[PDB]
Amino acid sequence: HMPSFDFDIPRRSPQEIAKGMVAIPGGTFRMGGEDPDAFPEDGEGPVRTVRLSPFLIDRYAVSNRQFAAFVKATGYVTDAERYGWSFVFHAHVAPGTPVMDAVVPEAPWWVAVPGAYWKAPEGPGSSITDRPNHPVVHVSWNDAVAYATWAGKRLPTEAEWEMAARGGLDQARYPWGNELTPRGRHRCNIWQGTFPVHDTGEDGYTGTAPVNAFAPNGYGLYNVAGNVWEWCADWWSADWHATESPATRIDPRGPETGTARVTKGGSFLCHESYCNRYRVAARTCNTPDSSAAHTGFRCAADP
Amino acid sequence: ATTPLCGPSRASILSG
Ligand SMILES: *[C@@H](O)c1ccccc1N
Ligand SMILES: [Ag+]
Ligand SMILES: [Ca+2]
Ligand SMILES: [Ca+2]
Ligand SMILES: [Cl-]
Repeated sequence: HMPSFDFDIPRRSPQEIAKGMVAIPGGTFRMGGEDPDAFPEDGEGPVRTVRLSPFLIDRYAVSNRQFAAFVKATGYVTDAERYGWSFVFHAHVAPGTPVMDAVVPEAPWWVAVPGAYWKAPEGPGSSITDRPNHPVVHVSWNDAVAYATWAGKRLPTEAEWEMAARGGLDQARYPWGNELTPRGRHRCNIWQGTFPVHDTGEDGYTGTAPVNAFAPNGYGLYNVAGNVWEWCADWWSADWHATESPATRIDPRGPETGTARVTKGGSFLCHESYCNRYRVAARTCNTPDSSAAHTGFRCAADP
Repeated sequence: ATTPLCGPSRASILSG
């Protein structure tokens, strides 16, 4: 990918770049999933051994406070601001807020809201004054790449994201193990209740949670499962990674062309009865200028 | 009925 920016890239030292990041050593892991209930179109399989070079990855998704500093330093205008609207979950749109008649096919719970963007996540009249440490949302893939490049970083590949999110466990269902609420404790922010009609908030949150909520995984990463979907570098496909080759098994970058970029990790909206996509092997995509109230990102870096 | 949707795209709402 060859992005274009209207800000210069500042000089930063290795020590500055690595703050808040964990060093993932080079090695192999078992990527992918073989859950019999996975949707075939998602291409969770095959399970395969992948070798990665050492890399750094953020412990936390990028926060509102951090994105605000980027915007203050650069004047960056996000895709949602340029388009003038973004997607908000229906239950979070205050009555009377102007909304578009737009229809996401098959997903009527998504509302296109004029004026919804990272600083006003539910549209005009909303703010992030009480959410400085929540993940920034309404950021597109382009916005994420712009932030990451300004920060001296990049987006993780899907394989880097998944190795870090798995946290040293071999083929577990979730970042922490195989049980969703071990010891009766919520470990991530997803939906409870009856999707899309009623979220009970059993895990404490019916929207985003702070980026440091819940226990970390074994590598010290927080909210890799749930909270917000996270952009990765790769173009999406369901089958590029079914090939067994060095390109798909050593530092794999995904297909060279595509239409949508990969997102990992699930969000506060995911639920077993609908998508079941908060398992660590799960994956979906979105087009790169798209934005939504449940999608953000974390950065990676070469040491 | 079809694959569940978690990523709502700007392109998806264009239809005439
Ligand atoms: C249709 O196939 C459908 C609808 C809602 C949730 C799951 C699935 N598979
Ligand atoms: Ag989901
Ligand atoms: Ca929740
Ligand atoms: Ca996540
Ligand atoms: Cl906060």
